[PDB]
Amino acid sequence: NPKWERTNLTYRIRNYTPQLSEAEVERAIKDAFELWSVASPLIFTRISQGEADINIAFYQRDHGDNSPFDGPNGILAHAFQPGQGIGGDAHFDAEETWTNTSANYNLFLVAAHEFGHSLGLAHSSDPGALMYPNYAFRETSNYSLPQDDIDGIQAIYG
Ligand SMILES: CC(C)C[C@H](C(=O)NO)C(=O)N[C@@H](CC(=O)O)C(=O)NCc1ccccc1
Ligand SMILES: [Ca+2]
Ligand SMILES: [Ca+2]
Ligand SMILES: [Zn+2]
Ligand SMILES: [Zn+2]
Repeated sequence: NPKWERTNLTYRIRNYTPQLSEAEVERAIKDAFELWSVASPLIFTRISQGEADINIAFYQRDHGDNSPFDGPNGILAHAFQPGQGIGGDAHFDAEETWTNTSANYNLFLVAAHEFGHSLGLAHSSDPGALMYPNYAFRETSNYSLPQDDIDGIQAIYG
């Protein structure tokens, strides 16, 4: 079971999507990390350049990691489990319609999901869990981590 042996982790948004403003992209990512932060001992710090533990980027089709995106819809994003280098990093399919709304696909929800993987969780079979394999929109204002996911991170760290 890979896990980070450190609690203050850094992240870097290497690039953006034109769909949303840069403040909106940064807010989606910030709040997505807060979710896990309030149920665990992890603290996330944003760096603007440099080698962060978790890199966040928007890429298209082939992007040098042997797991290419597939265009609009289908696979939305992917993350790597805790570890060195590529470990912990998260990529979003630049070919998607990324939103701030109920319209497909909400960057905050997808981000929150990916970060679970970046922290070491696997997919849940509970349809109400964030770590459930398929995307579903849920209200995001005042969003809080479903109980199955809390169980999940707590079982890893504490
Ligand atoms: C390539 C594998 C790793 C699948 C990938 C994934 O789980 N990202 O971690 C993914 O793109 N899953 C899609 C599945 C789909 O087409 O619906 C998804 O919606 N991921 C994001 C998601 C899942 C559950 C809740 C919120 C967001
Ligand atoms: Ca896709
Ligand atoms: Ca990394
Ligand atoms: Zn990738
Ligand atoms: Zn997933």
